[PDB]
Amino acid sequence: AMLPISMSDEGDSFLVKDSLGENKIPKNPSKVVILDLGILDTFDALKLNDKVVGVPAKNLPKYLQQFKNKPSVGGVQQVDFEAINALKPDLIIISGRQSKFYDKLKEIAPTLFVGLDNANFLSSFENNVLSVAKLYGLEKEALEKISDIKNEIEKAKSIVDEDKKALIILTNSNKISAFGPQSRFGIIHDVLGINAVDENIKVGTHGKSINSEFILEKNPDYIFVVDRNVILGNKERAQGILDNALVAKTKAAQNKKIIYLDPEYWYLASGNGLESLKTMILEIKNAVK
Ligand SMILES: O=C(NCCCCCNC(=O)c1cccc(O)c1O)c1cccc(O)c1O
Ligand SMILES: [Fe+3]
Repeated sequence: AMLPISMSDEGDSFLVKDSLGENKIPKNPSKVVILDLGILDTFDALKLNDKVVGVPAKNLPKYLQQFKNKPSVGGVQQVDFEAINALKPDLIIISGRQSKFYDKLKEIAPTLFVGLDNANFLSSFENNVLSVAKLYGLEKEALEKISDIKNEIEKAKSIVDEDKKALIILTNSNKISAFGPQSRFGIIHDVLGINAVDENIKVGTHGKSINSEFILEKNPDYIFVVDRNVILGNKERAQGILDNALVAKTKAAQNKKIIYLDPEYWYLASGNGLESLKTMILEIKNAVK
């Protein structure tokens, strides 16, 4: 399991260790650059909008449009290091997309890593939210919002059909990639308990390459689709790629259970937010109930 965030109260600050290192972070930091879009939604959920100084506006989701008048620090995969420096942040919050630039960011300001653990989603999710909340004295508000999400999980689980199997795919340009348990989208199988049509899909960041013959041979009952074209600004769309004669023969296609999941939540936020995760849970529940 990934190392959790642990914190010591230092009066005016906390001394914080995460899997990438140690930082001293001020209490109530007033100028936070946020590069994980999930955590951006947690800031909103805890009414901390004014504490945000900079966001990756290249990849700012439609659901986070209230942050459209914050200064941009570029995109999640194209960080603007000069902009970050100019906003004089007290804290920079990053996840796995920026771990390779940890040292460079940390020369600028204290840099907190909030990656999710694909093997331990909920544990890491709670530790991320509670760590952030602790910085602001908001553990009570945060714990209530977690409890609400856990209650939504239970409700969702109780409607799942034990005799149906799902496949999770990512579409990119014309190409299709598969994801299963313990992947970046694994909450479908690991948290909500929908069975996997293929339990031996090897975990990788951008999935494992497949084609529509694979999808037909598996014949899943549900296909959950994540359209990375939307995120990249490509012209292609998953609807077009999957509207072929082999996919049409699946049970999923037949029962109108090809479900196009919003990739701003699933691919960008990755459920690493109080708002995003609740919305995502409801989107699965409403697709399969
Ligand atoms: O290290 C990563 N990517 C390196 C670049 C991959 C190749 C270029 N991709 C893009 O242009 C792109 C743009 C926006 C969001 C993304 O996630 C993208 O992959 C990475 C890490 C975790 C999650 C991801 O998803 C990542 O990518
Ligand atoms: Fe990516």
